[PDB]
Amino acid sequence: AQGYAAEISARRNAMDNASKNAGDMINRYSILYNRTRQAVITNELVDIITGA
Amino acid sequence: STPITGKVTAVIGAIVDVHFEQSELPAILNALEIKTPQGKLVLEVAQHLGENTVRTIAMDGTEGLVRGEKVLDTGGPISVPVGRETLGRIINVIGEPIDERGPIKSKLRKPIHADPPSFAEQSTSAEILETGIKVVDLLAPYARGGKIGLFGGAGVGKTVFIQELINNIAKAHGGFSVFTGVGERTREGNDLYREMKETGVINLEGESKVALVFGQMNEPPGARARVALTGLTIAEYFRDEEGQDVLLFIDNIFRFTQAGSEVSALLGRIPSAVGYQPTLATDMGLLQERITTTKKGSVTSVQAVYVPADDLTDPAPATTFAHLDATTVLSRGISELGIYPAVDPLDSKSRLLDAAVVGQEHYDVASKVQETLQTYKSLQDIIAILGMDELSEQDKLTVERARKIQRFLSQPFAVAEVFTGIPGKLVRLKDTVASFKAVLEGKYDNIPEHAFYMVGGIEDVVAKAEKLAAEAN
Amino acid sequence: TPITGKVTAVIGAIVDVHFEQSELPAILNALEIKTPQGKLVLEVAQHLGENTVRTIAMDGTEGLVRGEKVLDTGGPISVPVGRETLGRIINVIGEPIDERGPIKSKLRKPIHADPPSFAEQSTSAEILETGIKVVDLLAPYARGGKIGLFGGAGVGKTVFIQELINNIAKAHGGFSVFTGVGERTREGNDLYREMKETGVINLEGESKVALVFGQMNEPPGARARVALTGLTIAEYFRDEEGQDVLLFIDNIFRFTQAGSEVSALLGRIPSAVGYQPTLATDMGLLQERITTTKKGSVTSVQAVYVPADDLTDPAPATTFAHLDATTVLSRGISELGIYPAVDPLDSKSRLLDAAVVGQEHYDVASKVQETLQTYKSLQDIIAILGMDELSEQDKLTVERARKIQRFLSQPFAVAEVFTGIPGKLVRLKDTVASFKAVLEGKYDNIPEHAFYMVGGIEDVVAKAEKLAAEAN
Amino acid sequence: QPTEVSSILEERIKGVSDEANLNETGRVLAVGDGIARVFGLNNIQAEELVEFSSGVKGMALNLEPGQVGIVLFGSDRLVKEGELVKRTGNIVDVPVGPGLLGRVVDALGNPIDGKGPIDAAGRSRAQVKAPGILPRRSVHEPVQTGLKAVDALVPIGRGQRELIIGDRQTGKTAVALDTILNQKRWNNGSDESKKLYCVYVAVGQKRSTVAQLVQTLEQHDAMKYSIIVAATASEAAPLQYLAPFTAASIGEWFRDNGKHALIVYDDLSKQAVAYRQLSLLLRRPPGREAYPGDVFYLHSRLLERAAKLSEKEGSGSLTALPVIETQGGDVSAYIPTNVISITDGQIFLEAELFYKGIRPAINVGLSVSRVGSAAQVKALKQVAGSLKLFLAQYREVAAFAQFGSDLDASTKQTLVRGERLTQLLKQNQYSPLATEEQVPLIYAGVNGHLDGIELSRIGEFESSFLSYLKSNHNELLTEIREKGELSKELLASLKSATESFVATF
Ligand SMILES: Nc1ncnc2c1ncn2[C@@H]1O[C@H](COP(=O)(O)OP(=O)(O)O)[C@@H](O)[C@H]1O
Ligand SMILES: Nc1ncnc2c1ncn2[C@@H]1O[C@H](COP(=O)(O)OP(=O)(O)O)[C@@H](O)[C@H]1O
Ligand SMILES: Nc1ncnc2c1ncn2[C@@H]1O[C@H](COP(=O)(O)OP(=O)(O)O)[C@@H](O)[C@H]1O
Ligand SMILES: [Mg+2]
Ligand SMILES: [Mg+2]
Ligand SMILES: [Mg+2]
Repeated sequence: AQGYAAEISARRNAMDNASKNAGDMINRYSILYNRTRQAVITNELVDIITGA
Repeated sequence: STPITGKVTAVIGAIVDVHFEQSELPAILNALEIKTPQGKLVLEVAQHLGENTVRTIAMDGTEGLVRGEKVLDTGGPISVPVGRETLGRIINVIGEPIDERGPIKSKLRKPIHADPPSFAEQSTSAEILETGIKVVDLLAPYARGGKIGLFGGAGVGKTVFIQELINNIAKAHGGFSVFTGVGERTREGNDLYREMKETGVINLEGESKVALVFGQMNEPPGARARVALTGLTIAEYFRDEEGQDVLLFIDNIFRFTQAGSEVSALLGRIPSAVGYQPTLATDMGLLQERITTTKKGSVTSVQAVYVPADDLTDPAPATTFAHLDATTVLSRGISELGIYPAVDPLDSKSRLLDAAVVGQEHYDVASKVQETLQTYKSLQDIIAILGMDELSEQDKLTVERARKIQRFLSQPFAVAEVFTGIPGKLVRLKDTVASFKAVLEGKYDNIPEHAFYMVGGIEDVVAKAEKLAAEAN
Repeated sequence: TPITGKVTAVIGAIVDVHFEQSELPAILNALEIKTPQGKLVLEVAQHLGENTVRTIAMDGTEGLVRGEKVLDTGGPISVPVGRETLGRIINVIGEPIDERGPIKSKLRKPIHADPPSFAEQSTSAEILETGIKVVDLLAPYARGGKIGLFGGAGVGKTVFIQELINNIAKAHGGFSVFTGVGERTREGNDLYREMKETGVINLEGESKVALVFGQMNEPPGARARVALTGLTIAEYFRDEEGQDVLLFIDNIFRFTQAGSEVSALLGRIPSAVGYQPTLATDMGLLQERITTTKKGSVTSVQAVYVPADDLTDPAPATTFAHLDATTVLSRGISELGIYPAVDPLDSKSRLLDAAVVGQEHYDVASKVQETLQTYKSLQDIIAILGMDELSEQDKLTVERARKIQRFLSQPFAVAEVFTGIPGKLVRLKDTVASFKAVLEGKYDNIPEHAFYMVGGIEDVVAKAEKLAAEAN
Repeated sequence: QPTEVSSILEERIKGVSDEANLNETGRVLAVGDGIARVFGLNNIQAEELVEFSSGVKGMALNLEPGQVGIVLFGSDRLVKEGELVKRTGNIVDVPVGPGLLGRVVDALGNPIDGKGPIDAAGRSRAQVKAPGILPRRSVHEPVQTGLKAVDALVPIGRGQRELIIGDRQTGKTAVALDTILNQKRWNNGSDESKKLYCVYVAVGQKRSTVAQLVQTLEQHDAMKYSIIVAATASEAAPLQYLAPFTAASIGEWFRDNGKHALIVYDDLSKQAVAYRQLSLLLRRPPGREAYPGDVFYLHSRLLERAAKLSEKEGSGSLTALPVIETQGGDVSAYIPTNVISITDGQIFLEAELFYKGIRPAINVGLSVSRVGSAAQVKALKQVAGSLKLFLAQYREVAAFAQFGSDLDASTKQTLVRGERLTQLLKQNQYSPLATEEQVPLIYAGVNGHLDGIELSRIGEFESSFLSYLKSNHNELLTEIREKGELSKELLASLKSATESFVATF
């Protein structure tokens, strides 16, 4: 019974660690996503002021 | 006075260049009517090219454009018919009715572009609008004279929601309405007109209450870009001279800004403001600012915002997010569950949703229902991953009541009988609040959740409960 | 009276020539200029007006003065064609790159000809046993069709081309033509030496391959038009000779790159991401001039260099739709250890049919794709959530997919010095049987490293036995 | 500076100050890259067909005062500077009629199949305006494409513009061809109301690909009612740009004659690219992603032509099936967003489901059908409502299927039903299924009869079920095909048949 309790407590801890990893990965990749989508705006700016 | 005329020198797709004589050069945003064999074509100036030449955008199909043809100026922007006679008739951006039912003998004729109301005329709206839909009457009440936004993607039911709004408002309010079809599909347009005819709002042999300013996407980009301001002109003419509350319905503001960027692409219009259109701020503010609750009347602008795969990074949806005051997002996921209205109870906020404006009881009921549904989707994940039995009894009661309320959100539309077959239910805001309070109070917890589904009032709830009890056994 | 013109403007690889007569040379005409170091050929691109036209330089505009005499041939650029070109290096202008004398070709066909009509389209679904596991399994190659080798920089595109040449051209039987479009001259020299050693090229006798080199050192016009020259060689071999042509076009993306090159200085408005506006059309005629007709067949084997490994780039993206068999050499698998790097998903061919490769082959290919897709979907799950924190069935599918990915690696004879393992070949039936047995779980206990750098299932079991013996 | 220089450029480079009567004639000042600039042609119309001295046709898109911009209908080799040009006096047209069926034609209507000449009942303008707002009818007649998923959750009706948007090599043209093959069930009959004539556009498509497509159509005897409008990438960009409009006129001929036609706009991105090339060469102001200005207007003018005519107009219907190729699945680009905003429906073929073997991999989560159940068989609508509900539930619970943890019994049942239905909607290439066949499997799946059957054996279950229904319960299939509605007795008989079959596996 205590082994089950410790196993599920460690499961909660490991899934909390995985949740933190997902959170910081999502934060950095959302910064990257914003950077890339803004780079699309820079690219459309440059090709409009060059072509037109 | 001699008519002001010139000769066409260039036609680049939808862009036509016309040369005028000395002192014959007109102003921008004017009308350059050219007698075409395929009806009548008129061009609107965008910029002066010098050498007595004007760069214009075709307001109608550019078939048959020849350099040197005699194009006569109308002395200003192409005046569209404005008045009570315009009700029940589809009017395009060029003022030539596409219903072959005779010319609109309007009281007056106003240009599309006009000076927006002054800063003093601007005011806030704090009056409840009865729309006949329970969920949006309670959780996100409409504002009489405000700017409403009907967010939603594809297959979510925006245009049908707009036409249901027009039908319910016309039934429950005698004020005239206008529906501008910016970027409106022709098949969707025929559906809209058939629904208007069958709902009684448009009466061919009598008096109507809605005028269509259909855009007809297959016309050149200028028509799509200017049908919105044409419908806005209709709305302000109805507001000022008649002195009555009117209902402006934008078909798709996203299509309007797309057409603005498009017509920018045809012309020079080096995009600087947002990236795809440098003028976008100018004409966007000129349009939105013109819907204002002036001292003559109030214009409620219900615009539909289409977000493609939640493209919130683009400035275009954010610009519309800045204009409006109360949102009615129509997320598809809710419609996939069975509640075809698809309006999200927690994401459709209202500026005037406060005890001081909508009422203490109304605000309390709306807030409690929103909290119950928020707990519903908060515990839905654990219910799915674990089950229902382990959930606490208080949370069990809350989730059951939230399921009942969510079924209650779906309401029959008088405009949806051609697809559902269920007669529409025109509910009242007070009736909606009373029914929601009674359901949330637990007096009808024993009633199955299917009873609240696809019904109107609580009497309809118990009627469907009896019907489903009979069907089951 | 020969047509004579005078050079007016020289802008890098773009030369402007004016003709003092109403007889203006047509587009794509060959304009030769007598230079002190030899002869410079110019191909007309546009008629700018005022009796002046814009040309593309076949050779570097070295010492080009304004007013230099220009002579118009009268037709497009003509290169030697026939059996004489076999075993000989062919330049873009047709002059023999090799120093083995001139070419005594009976005819000199122009490099600009109309593509075969829709009526003369003899489509077929014939298989091609190349000998590589992954391509023979997932994207079977079509005999007489068009062949793609998409990949980035340093992914084995040239190595794959050389391996395919070694595997097929030796046993091809029919004629073939290798066309180097904008590739390194050192690689071309290595390929020439290798095919000389293997007997494909016989200087003193009969050679089954004709070499056309438009190497990446050459000016942009030469890079653009060497594909056309090699295509003309292949077309003549297919039509007149009536033989199955094994066209090996190397770095076909260089054709579009040179089109964008000349387009910037031609006054054309740049297209998306700076490419030439006419990319689609010109590559359309170039690629549609390769097709299987009634007279014969041209089995074009093209390698596409995708810029920045971005498959959404317009040139590779449109080459995807303008090509039958696709073999994407993703860098993410190239650096993963499986340097064959054939991504098992986007590498698709029209031969993937139950009535073409057989029902068993189709089922095997679908199942291996399913396993690898499960692996890709659960990549993050293994990454940060945890491999052990997974269901038994999902874990088994992931293990099977990893074993399959390791098995996809195959040593190449041309890459023997690279991988360090002899380049054994595997037959299509052997690959199908081995992968069917693997999918059944008969080799689950065998470690994943046994499938590394092996051929058939016999190689797998031999490697497993040797690793068990050495590890104990 | 007492005398500043302010001039920039003028299209006039030769001072003549005499010569006249160039209203109908002209001289090519500049020509290249498939386009030409000609001074003269004063009385020429916008994109009016113009004949060159060398025989190559042209189109007058750019009409600047200095010269008229002409795009050539082929290579620029035959045309030189200063060559005489003459007006054809008419716009571009295309032969139309019932004789187009059974023939493969060029974008200009020329028969490229090589099996003789072309016989057409008449000639119609290539650039025909879309039908008016009033002469339209609500889309209510369904188009039976044959694949279970598209027929059920994203149905297509006659006169409905449904976009098949997908990544490369995802099967968009495969879905189109499967629809064409399914149409042979009624195209071989006698009632023209149920007959759905088919036309196909091949713009930016390989000539070898077109040959393979027409060979496949001939193998299934579906080429007789199919018209192949091929504008290969080898042909000039104006030809590729004009092919969809000519095929739209071809379909409009059937639409105005009271017949039902189905047009598939394959590779609309290729047409967009060709128009971009034409505009950039013509020095027109470029727009977003360097695309031309009037590209959304082009797509709207092309697509709104296809619709369902009213009864007074013959009750004809032209069904549009546009196909575009996304770049890496990016639906946020100019052409994808435009085409999605134009067409009523957007069928989503994403490569991720194809790699999962859904095949044709219809992303029901993103696929949208605005017409919906309105233009659908009543029995098909009945099964498809429950099917869509169950797929929505599976999609919102699909994450736990990947997790595979200790889930709730109801959630496990919903996941099992959803995965069984996804395996059920999987079909094979060139294997259409009629509604009489499709409805029983959807009903069995939504009723929970597929829960016992293993996922790997769903295809065998399907094949054996069609065999059993075509052998034993043939009257049920005939009733479903004829009536089109599942009555209470019909539903009970079908459920009994499904129970017996699942008992016998
Ligand atoms: N509340 C509703 N009741 C019945 N049918 C609806 C409802 N909402 C949407 N629909 C159906 O869904 C389709 C959506 O069409 P439309 O609203 O024009 O496009 P979008 O959903 O993209 O705004 C309509 O054809 C309509 O039949
Ligand atoms: N089977 C293999 N084993 C080991 N290394 C390989 C193998 N195939 C290719 N390589 C490596 O990949 C490189 C080939 O890069 P490549 O994709 O041809 O670049 P590019 O396409 O720019 O010519 C070679 O330098 C070689 O070292
Ligand atoms: N039901 C199906 N079963 C198996 N494969 C399919 C199915 N539907 C489509 N495909 C695959 O899709 C491919 C067709 O893609 P296609 O539409 O030609 O893409 P593109 O038009 O971009 O070239 C074929 O190679 C075929 O293998
Ligand atoms: Mg809509
Ligand atoms: Mg290379
Ligand atoms: Mg296709």
